[PDB]
Amino acid sequence: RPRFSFSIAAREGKARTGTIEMKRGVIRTPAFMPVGTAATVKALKPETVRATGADIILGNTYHLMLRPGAERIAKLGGLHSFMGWDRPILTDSGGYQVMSLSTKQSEEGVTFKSMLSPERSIEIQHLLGSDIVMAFDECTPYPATPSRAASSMERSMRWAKRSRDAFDSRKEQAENAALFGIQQGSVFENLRQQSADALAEIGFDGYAVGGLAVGQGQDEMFRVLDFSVPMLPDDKPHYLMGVGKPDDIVGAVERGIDMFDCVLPTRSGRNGQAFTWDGPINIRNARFSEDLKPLDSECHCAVCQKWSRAYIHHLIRAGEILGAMLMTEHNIAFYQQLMQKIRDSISEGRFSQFAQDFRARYFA
Amino acid sequence: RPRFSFSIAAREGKARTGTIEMKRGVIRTPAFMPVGTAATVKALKPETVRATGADIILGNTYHLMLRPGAERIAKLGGLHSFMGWDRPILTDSGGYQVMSLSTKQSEEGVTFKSMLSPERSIEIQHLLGSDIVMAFDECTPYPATPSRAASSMERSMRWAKRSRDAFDSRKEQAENAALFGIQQGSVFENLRQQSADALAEIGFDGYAVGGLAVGQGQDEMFRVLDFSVPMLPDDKPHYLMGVGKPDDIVGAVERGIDMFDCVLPTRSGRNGQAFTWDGPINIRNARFSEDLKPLDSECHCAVCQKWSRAYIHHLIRAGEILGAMLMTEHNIAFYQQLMQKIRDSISEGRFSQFAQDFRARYFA
Ligand SMILES: NCc1c[nH]c2nc(N)[nH]c(=O)c12
Ligand SMILES: NCc1c[nH]c2nc(N)[nH]c(=O)c12
Ligand SMILES: [Zn+2]
Ligand SMILES: [Zn+2]
Repeated sequence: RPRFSFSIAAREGKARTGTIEMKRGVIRTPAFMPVGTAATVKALKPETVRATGADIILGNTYHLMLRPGAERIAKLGGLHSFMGWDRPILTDSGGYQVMSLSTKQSEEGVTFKSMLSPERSIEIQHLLGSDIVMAFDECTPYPATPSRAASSMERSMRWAKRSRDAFDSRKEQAENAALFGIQQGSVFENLRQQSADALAEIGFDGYAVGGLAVGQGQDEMFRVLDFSVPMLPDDKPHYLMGVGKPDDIVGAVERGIDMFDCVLPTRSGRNGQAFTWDGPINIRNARFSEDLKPLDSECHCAVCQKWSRAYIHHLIRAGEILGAMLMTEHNIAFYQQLMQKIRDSISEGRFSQFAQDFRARYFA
Repeated sequence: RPRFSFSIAAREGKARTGTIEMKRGVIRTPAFMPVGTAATVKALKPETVRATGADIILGNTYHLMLRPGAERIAKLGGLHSFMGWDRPILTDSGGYQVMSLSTKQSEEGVTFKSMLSPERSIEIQHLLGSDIVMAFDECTPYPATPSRAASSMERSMRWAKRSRDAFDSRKEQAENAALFGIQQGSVFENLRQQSADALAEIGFDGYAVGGLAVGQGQDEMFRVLDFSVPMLPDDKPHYLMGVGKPDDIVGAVERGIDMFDCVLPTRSGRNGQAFTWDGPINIRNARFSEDLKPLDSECHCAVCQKWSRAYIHHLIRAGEILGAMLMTEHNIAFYQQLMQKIRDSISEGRFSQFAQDFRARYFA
């Protein structure tokens, strides 16, 4: 199988749909990656994650390097075997969570309490047996001074080269996995340009848009995507990290994004929030106490085929694990169905109408 | 289909194996009933409960009557449709949990804060659409004075008649469900005899042994079963409520018990305890951190087919829901496999050897 082969099947405006072929499977783009925090997509067996339509999941370097530990997972056969997901896994580099969850920053890297460097990040992702390795970056806090944004980005660009070289010098990794670079630059077009320039110069299999969804509202996120995604190599996937709500996803695909990860469907699922085509609902609301309809009237997921709002309402209010299970399965299924609808509509050259139709109904 | 038809296929000593045919399915005996507290077997989809081999599950009158409420569940189509379990459900009467979880006792019944009477218990079980209805009883605290034990039992026997009559006067219920009487009498052979006498006189589809596992160690529980189960009608099922550990189950079947319910496999599963043929293990123990073997080397369950001790160790220590899910599925599967082994061995007239072999290995 191919290491990493991205093919664009169809375009509409800035939107693209296609496939990333990897050794462990095909990723249909635009893709949503369920996040699997500590070697589990919370409340779901991998077979259920797969059943919802996920082609790839996200693993966290930061969390796994602490618990159970990267050497330990490698000893146990790698993350795929450990958690029983045999399809592609993208691992974040730790760059974001080390600052958000732990800290002393330096040129060599970051030292913390719960040294993570580009090299060590790559190595850990190696030990995990990640299929898509993220370069180790610094997710510039928002907002930030232009000079601040610029030296922050420039360090990440230096760390991107280091990541590239560390990755390349590990033959197994280089032959079997992919490496993505992460664009930073905050909300600054010139810094974003600079960063894309550096990344493209170094060369990556894919390019993420880092440092968004970190304080910027949707309007501002979209404005930054409007100029930032065109700076990335067209012929490589574009990954918007940590985004987002269904409408964030639709608008980002309209701006050229091919890949997404977000904790929202899993986390808000556990918290009672179900996504529906008519917008989110909070299943704990007393209005659902005797509602026999499924979470979503159109959803094809197993939850919606079998259980009512009323039942899931009861479960979540009772703090029952099955409630978290069913809410999560539905929300991830919903997200996957959204992605499918997105892919099909771009394929068919009716994505613009879809986005419009989606938005009308979702916000109504 | 039959309302309630119990057939004994094979005997060995006091042990029996056979089948209870009901409208919603066949129950193979000796049977273990997973407990489904608030309309869910914790951490398991009903399809998974079924996959483990459960033929019937237990529902709680007390919990459901408070949340979401019996009228409400009936309005929503009954407990089976609500929770998506279409096979038999045995509902406890509330007699035990009203005292243990809530209280003022009287002849008419019990009034509490979180009036439950025999009639109201039956009615609620009716609204739930229970297949096996338990008479409303009083689970005599242990230990207790003989006079105390005796008036407690005598009230339950009066409540048993009331339960019988309430059940019978509801034609739908009488035609489609079964009613079990509950023997009390504490640890007193004469009171147990009295109680069996009263129950048999009233007449039930099945007879439970109530008031055990409530302070009595195994030796004492077994001593009480030694004289109490022979007092029950042979031709009806014998249900030991709230029991128990695998070895409790084996010894109780050796004493004539046909049915069991216990929260142990689910609750201790969530708590890190896995049952294995070599005894329970606490998967949180550091010794399992790199153990690639399944929870149990012989277990046929899906968990043991796919995930290692090491992984489940990690999940449970991380407080991950999937950990609770996999631990529970395995433990319920284990219990079901135990019951199957019990049934097969009685069928084959090698149950005595099995019990011996089971015990040797389990306690070793
Ligand atoms: N939303 C921004 C973001 C999410 N995850 C991230 N991971 C990394 N390494 N860098 C980033 O900027 C981000
Ligand atoms: N272990 C005793 C027991 C468990 N569940 C019970 N439910 C009822 N109604 N009565 C009882 O005595 C018991
Ligand atoms: Zn659904
Ligand atoms: Zn197992």
